[PDB]
Amino acid sequence: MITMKDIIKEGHPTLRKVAEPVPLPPSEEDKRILQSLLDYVKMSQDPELAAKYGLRPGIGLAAPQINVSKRMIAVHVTDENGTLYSYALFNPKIVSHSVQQCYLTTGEGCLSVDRDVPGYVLRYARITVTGTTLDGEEVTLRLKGLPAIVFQHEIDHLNGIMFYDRINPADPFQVPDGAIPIGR
Ligand SMILES: CCCCC[C@H](CC(=O)NO)C(=O)N[C@H](C(=O)N1CCC[C@H]1CO)C(C)C
Ligand code: NI
Ligand code: NI
Repeated sequence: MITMKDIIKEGHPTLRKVAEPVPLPPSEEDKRILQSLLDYVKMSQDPELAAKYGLRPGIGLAAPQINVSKRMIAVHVTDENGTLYSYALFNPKIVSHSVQQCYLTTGEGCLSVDRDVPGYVLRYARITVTGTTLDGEEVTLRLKGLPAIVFQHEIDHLNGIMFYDRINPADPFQVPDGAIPIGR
């Protein structure tokens, strides 16, 4: 049961480290931690539960954000067609992606970053991710759009990368030729 007081903030060294892979089959404690990421993402999205326990809504979360330097991520997001993508994975990795990029026109926010950081965060429009689930299933997920963006954001945390690292340092709102802007 993670709450905002368990979330570390930008500046904490753990957020810039490369997380350690998780030995499989997982220990009961590593399963507990991964499950806890997924439960926080789901719960943070019920505004009543968020207010009750002091959570901030997130559509994804990575172990390093609660100061656990291990390769674990959770994702719970609905795409533009109304389809839910809910996952809790050990050792996720993007094995291939599109050359074409996309980005949210609103920019991105991070639970560990307490301040408006303006600008487009460039992401691949399509990706393929492998990982192992809480029940030992090895999955290969072909994702696009917002779900693909969320996976890139959480996997980035496991490599010590923050979203603003992918914002153009010269003109944050540079419009990339051919890139898909996402935002209605
Ligand atoms: C989009 C990629 C980032 C998704 C994950 C983050 C939460 C996080 O820091 N995970 O490590 C989030 O929910 N960010 C939210 C976010 O950026 N929103 C959520 C809906 C889509 C986008 C707003 O444009 C903010 C509002 C807290
Ligand atoms: Ni590549
Ligand atoms: Ni984040």
